[PDB]
Amino acid sequence: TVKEIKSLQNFNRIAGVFHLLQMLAVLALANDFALPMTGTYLNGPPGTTFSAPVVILETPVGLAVALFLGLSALFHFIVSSGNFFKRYSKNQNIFRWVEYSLSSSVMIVLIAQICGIADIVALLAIFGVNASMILFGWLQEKYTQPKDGDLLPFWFGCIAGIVPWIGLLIYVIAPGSTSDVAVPGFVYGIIISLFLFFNSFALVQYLQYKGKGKWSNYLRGERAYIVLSLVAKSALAWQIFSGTLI
Amino acid sequence: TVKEIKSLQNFNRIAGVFHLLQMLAVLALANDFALPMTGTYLNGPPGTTFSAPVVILETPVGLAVALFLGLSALFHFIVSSGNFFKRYSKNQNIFRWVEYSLSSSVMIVLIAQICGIADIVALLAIFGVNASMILFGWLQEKYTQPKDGDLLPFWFGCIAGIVPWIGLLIYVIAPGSTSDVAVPGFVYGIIISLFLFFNSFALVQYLQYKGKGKWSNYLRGERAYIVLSLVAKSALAWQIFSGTL
Ligand SMILES: *C/C=C(C)/C=C/C=C(C)/C=C/C1=C(C)CCCC1(C)C
Ligand SMILES: *C/C=C(C)/C=C/C=C(C)/C=C/C1=C(C)CCCC1(C)C
Ligand SMILES: CCCCCCCCCCCCCCCC(=O)O
Ligand SMILES: CCCCCCCCCCCCCCCC(=O)O
Repeated sequence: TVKEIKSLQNFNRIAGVFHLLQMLAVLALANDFALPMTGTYLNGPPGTTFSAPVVILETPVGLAVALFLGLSALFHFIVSSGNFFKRYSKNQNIFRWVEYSLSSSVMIVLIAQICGIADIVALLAIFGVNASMILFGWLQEKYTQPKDGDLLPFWFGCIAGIVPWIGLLIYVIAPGSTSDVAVPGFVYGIIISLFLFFNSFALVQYLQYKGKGKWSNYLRGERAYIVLSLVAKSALAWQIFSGTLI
Repeated sequence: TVKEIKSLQNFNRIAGVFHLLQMLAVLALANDFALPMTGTYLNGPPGTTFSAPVVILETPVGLAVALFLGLSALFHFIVSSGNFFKRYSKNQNIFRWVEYSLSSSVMIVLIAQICGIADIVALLAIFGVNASMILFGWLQEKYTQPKDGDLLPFWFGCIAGIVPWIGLLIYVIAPGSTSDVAVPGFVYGIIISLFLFFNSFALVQYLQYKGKGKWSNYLRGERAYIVLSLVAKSALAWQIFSGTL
C-alpha cells in the first residue's frame, strides 16, 4: 500500500539519522589507526626474484568506517523524499544496489586488512568481486519476478559473493603458517558476525523472490533490508572501534 | 540457417583440434617452470607486524597453459554434436560462457603471476571477478535481445572485467618502486596483446547486440568468438612458452 510507502519515507529518514549519529561519533572519538596496502614487485624474471614489500597506500580506519556509515546516511536521506516509490510509479530498488555496491565493498575491504590482507591487488579485486555480487542481485530484481526464472542472477551473486570470504578463511586458517600466526579474538567475532549478516542479506532476497506468504509483500523485504544495513554496519563499526583499542 | 549451423559443427570440431594440437605440443616441450602463490599472515593484531611470506602453492605453468587450451578443446568437441543448435531451432551460447568462465580465468591468473602477483587471495579474487565478467555477459544473452535494455549486464561485465587489468597496471607501473624493480619486455608484450584480445571479445558482444547490419547475423558473432578464443589463447600460450622456456 501507499500508506506503507509513506511509513518507509519516515523509516529511511530515521535509519539515516542513526547512521549519521554513529558516523559523527566515530569521527569524534576514533584514533589515527591505519592499515597498509602493499605491492611486492619483481626484481627480474617471474619465477626468480621479488623486491621487498613497499607500502603503496594506508587506510585511515576511522575515516573508512565513517565512510560506509556516511554512504548509508546519505542514501537514506535521498530516499526519504519518496524517490524510491517514484521509481516504482514487484518494486525494484536501485538506490539500495548502488548504496550496497559502495558500502559493502568498503567494509569487506576493511575486514580483509584486519585479517592481514595487505596486498593492494587483493583488496582491489575483493572490492570488485563484492561489487559484482551486489550487481548480480540488482540484475535478479531487474529482470525477474518472484518465479523460477530468478535463480541464475541470484546464484551468480552467491558465487561472486562467497569468494572474498574464502580469501579471509585462508588467512584465518593460514595454510602456510609456521606457528607464529595469531588471529585476535575480536577478529574472529568480526568475521563470524559479518558473515552471518551477509548470509541474511542473501536470505532476504531469496525469500522475497521465493514468495513465502509473509514475504509476498515486497515492502516487508525492503524494511528488512534497511534494518540489516543499519545493524550490520553498526555491528562492524563498533567492533572495529573496540578492537582498534584492544 | 541450419546449413550454417552444420558448418559451425565442423568449425568447432576444427577449432577444438587446433586447441588440442597446441595443447599436446606444450605438454611435449614445456619446462617444469612454476610460479608461487603466497600468504603474508599477521603475527598479531592488525597494526602490529607480519610473518614472513610463505609459498602455499606453486603453479606448474606448462600445465596451466595446457589447461586453458584443453578446456577449449573439450568444449568445442562437446558442442560439435549439435547441442547448441537448439537455440536457433539473437540466440544464446552457455557452452561459451561456461568455457570462458574457466579458461579465461586460468589465463588471467597466469598473467598476474607473470607480473609478480603472488598473493593467494589476490589471485583467488582476480579469478572470481573475471568469472563475474563472463557471468554478466551470460545474463546479457539470457534476458535481453537487440534493444536498449541489453546494455546493463554488458556494462556490469565491463566493470568487473577491467578490475584485473587495473591490478596488473599497478604492478607494471610499480608506484612504490625503489629503482631495483624491473619487468621483462616479453611481459609488456603479453599484457598489451591479450588486453586487446579481451577488448575485442566485448567489441563482438556489443556489435552483435547493438545490431550492426553485418553483425545482425548472430552466427557471424559466433564465428568471431571461435576465432578469438583460438587466437587469444594461442597468442598467450606461445608468448608464455617463449618466455618461460
Ligand atoms: C551496509 C550494507 C551491507 C553490508 C549490504 C550487504 C549486502 C549483501 C551482503 C547482499 C548480498 C546478496 C547476495 C549474497 C545474493 C545476491 C543478492 C544480494 C545482493 C542481496
Ligand atoms: C579464452 C577466452 C577468453 C579470453 C574470453 C574472454 C571474455 C571476455 C573478456 C568477455 C568480456 C565481457 C565484457 C567485458 C562485458 C560483459 C560481457 C562480456 C562477458 C562479453
Ligand atoms: C550510479 C553510481 C555512480 C557512483 C556515484 C553515485 C552517487 C549516488 C547517486 C544516487 C543514485 C540513486 C539512484 C538513482 C537512480 C537513477 O539513476 O535514475
Ligand atoms: C590440422 C588441419 C585441419 C584439421 C581438419 C579437421 C576436420 C574436422 C571436420 C570434419 C569434416 C567432416 C564433416 C562431416 C560433414 C561435412 O563435411 O559436411
